[PDB]
Amino acid sequence: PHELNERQMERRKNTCEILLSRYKRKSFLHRIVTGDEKWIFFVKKTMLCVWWDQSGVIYYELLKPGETVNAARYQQQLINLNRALQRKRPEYQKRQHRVIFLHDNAPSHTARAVRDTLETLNWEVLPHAAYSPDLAPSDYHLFASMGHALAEQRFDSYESVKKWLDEWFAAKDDEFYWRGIHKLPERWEKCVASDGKYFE
Ligand SMILES: Cc1nnc(C(=O)NC(C)(C)c2nc(C(=O)NCc3ccc(F)cc3)c(O)c(=O)n2C)o1
Ligand SMILES: [Mn+2]
Ligand SMILES: [Mn+2]
Repeated sequence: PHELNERQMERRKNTCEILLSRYKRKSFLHRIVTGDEKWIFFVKKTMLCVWWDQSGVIYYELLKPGETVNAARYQQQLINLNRALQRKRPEYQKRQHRVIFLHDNAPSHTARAVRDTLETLNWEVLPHAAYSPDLAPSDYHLFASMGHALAEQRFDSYESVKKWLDEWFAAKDDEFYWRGIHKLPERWEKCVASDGKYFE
């Protein structure tokens, strides 16, 4: 979409080198939990806030129409996400494993109270470059598939959106979610080979 400047390409390329070199030393893809926000329009619009891993959607919220994510809201979301994670992913209840968290750096995602919450949860937060939805599984995989399916829908209500999302998420095979995460290394490689430009 955007015309990347030098600082932006540098940061993309450097981030991807770091993630890729880590990956080659010891793959960590199975420990990533990732998420992002997207507007869904009906009749007005509601923000979908969703988090997922290679096994499926862990937790989501659909905010009241017009409502936005601010710092306080994101902090509570992360807390609620962690409760869902304990219930749905045993490997993490048992603290056999540490969560690796991939989200973008929207201001609410980096505010002081949110940084504190992440420190306390003690999730590892992966680096992520500005203007890089091609590096964010929610964008290049989850919402890319969703957007096509949404384009046919004309939702009557907030309830219709929620129903549709429950159904849609659940109809995807485990393989869909796994592919979206495990696409990361190829994309990190492409980005390093483009010196940080966008790529096909
Ligand atoms: C940086 C920066 N500035 N604009 C952007 C950007 O990438 N915008 C566009 C609209 C492309 C975009 N954005 C977000 C997103 O969250 N943007 C909020 C945000 C703003 C600043 C910041 F540092 C990080 C995040 C998406 O999720 C997304 O899918 N897209 C497509 O990146
Ligand atoms: Mn975003
Ligand atoms: Mn996005």
